[PDB]
Amino acid sequence: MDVVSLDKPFMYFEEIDNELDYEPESANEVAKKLPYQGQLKLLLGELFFLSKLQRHGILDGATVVYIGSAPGTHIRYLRDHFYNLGVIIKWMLIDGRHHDPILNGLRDVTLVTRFVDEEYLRSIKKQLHPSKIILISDVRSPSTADLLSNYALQNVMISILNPVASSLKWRCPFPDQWIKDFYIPHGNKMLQPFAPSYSAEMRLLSIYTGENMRLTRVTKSDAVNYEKKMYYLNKIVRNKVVVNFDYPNQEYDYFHMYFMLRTVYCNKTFPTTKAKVLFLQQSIFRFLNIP
Amino acid sequence: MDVVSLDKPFMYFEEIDNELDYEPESANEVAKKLPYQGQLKLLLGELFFLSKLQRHGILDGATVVYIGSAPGTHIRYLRDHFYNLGVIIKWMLIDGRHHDPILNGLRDVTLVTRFVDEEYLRSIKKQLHPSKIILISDVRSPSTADLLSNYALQNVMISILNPVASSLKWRCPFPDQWIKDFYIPHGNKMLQPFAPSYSAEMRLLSIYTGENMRLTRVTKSDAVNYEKKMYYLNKIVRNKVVVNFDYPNQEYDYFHMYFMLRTVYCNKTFPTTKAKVLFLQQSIFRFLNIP
Ligand SMILES: Nc1ncnc2c1ncn2[C@@H]1O[C@H](CSCC[C@H](N)C(=O)O)[C@@H](O)[C@H]1O
Ligand SMILES: Nc1ncnc2c1ncn2[C@@H]1O[C@H](CSCC[C@H](N)C(=O)O)[C@@H](O)[C@H]1O
Repeated sequence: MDVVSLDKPFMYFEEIDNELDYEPESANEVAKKLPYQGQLKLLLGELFFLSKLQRHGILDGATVVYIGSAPGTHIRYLRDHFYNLGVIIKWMLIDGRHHDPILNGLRDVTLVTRFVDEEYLRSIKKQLHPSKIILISDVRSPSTADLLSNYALQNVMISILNPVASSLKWRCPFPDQWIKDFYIPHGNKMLQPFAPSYSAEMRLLSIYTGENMRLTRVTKSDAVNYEKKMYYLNKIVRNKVVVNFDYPNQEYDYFHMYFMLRTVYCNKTFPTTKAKVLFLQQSIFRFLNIP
Repeated sequence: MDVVSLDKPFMYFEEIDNELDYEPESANEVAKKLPYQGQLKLLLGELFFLSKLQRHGILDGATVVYIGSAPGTHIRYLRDHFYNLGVIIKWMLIDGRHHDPILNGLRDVTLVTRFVDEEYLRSIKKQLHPSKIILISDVRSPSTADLLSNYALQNVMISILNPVASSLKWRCPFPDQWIKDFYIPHGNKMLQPFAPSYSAEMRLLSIYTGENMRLTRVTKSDAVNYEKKMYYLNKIVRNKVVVNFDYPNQEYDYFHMYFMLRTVYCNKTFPTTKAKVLFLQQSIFRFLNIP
């Protein structure tokens, strides 16, 4: 067995303290080991992001504009969690595909079947006015050309919507498929437990202060670094059994999930963080029908 | 006579401490009172900007890419000034129009007759590599649509060229002709002595640290402020005779010119700042054939 003792898991990209040469054969390896693993991946990251905003007092009264939301099964859980905590939020889910019917019939949630373009972004901005907007983007085109186009759309979402905070999908294109350097918004590069086995995708979390928008350039050399750090995390780290983690499941991803879930607020009072987490995880797995 | 005592002139937009309702009749007022006033306006601002970079140690060894440089008569003075100070700089002047023949025959200055597009920007970036670039932009299309397009080109100049510093033309569109909010790079809004009588144009000066690029949003309310502050400066301030300014010409623009020129480095040693400034001004006026 692949055992180890860890104090904490890597929460952000910057924390990854080692790298490995990406082995292209890894793309043939089993990408997922849990049913509905993708909805779980999204649910944990968005619960993490939103709980943070609540902590900063910027969630209540906001309209959450989620682009690339369909099917959105896991979003039903997110909505219920904050709704039951008393937080007042309007959800606007936009995708060209249809949403899971469990999302219908909620006065606080608007479903839109539209592929967004800059022009459409302008109209919903005028229509949302004057509510404070929190943007969550998970749009999908993929080629380096596809990626760049997605990142270009995400930056236009921020400039037109002018959100108070944002969570953006972020996967650096492969250095060997580099087209040109580009800019992404400045934010925390949140690592994702239950991401596919060899995925180099993270979520870019930003909170907007003042009327400024800080961007950061991404070069091919950055692309090489992303690839090696993420490869090391996926191949080595995520395959560890954290033996000093006293929890029903000790695999790295559960240890990592524990640290995100410990930041989530509940109405129920627990004697320990472990009890709250086991509770939230049990709850999340039951909702998603994950054994 | 319109007299006053001033400690210093307004050097930056932010310093303007008063406003006035813009009177559209001002557009019919004499815009210039000096021959070649526009070359003088540009020369002082660029001497100011470049001397700053020299002071920060980022001028020497840089390639200055000036887009919208033609005719560029005043640029001959700038080039000579730094060349004679021993600073090593390459100049690359690009415009679709032709440059003043006084700019030919200098091994350190390359003249290009081309209207720049993003694609062309990419090629010169690859060709300049690996020199450090200092961008100066004075491109001209004007409608609010024209302005926006110019500002859009200027931001693309920064992302492709990735300069260590930049001076960009900046005039906020009129609030009553607003089209949409947009972003300009963050920088100092340098005020311009000898700008046309009622011009609201300033120069945006930025120095790029790290791999970050900070932008700032400009809204219609900002547009109203720009208009009123600049109108107050033009109508009231620039029409003052600074009587406590012991200098051959006491008009505000000369008082303002004095503060920019006092920051310029010379080989010659002077007993006072006043002597250096009178010298630089005499020199500048003789070069431009201004009486
Ligand atoms: N321009 C656009 N506007 C809206 N959705 C878009 C888009 N282009 C792509 N997308 C959407 O991006 C999605 C990526 S998969 C997203 C899954 C979703 N985040 C979840 O909660 O289940 C697809 O459903 C796709 O239609
Ligand atoms: N795409 C582009 N590339 C190059 N120059 C451009 C441009 N579009 C406009 N311009 C130029 O912008 C200039 C504005 S007037 C500039 C005067 C100049 N700064 C001086 O030193 O004298 C014009 O000469 C015009 O041709």
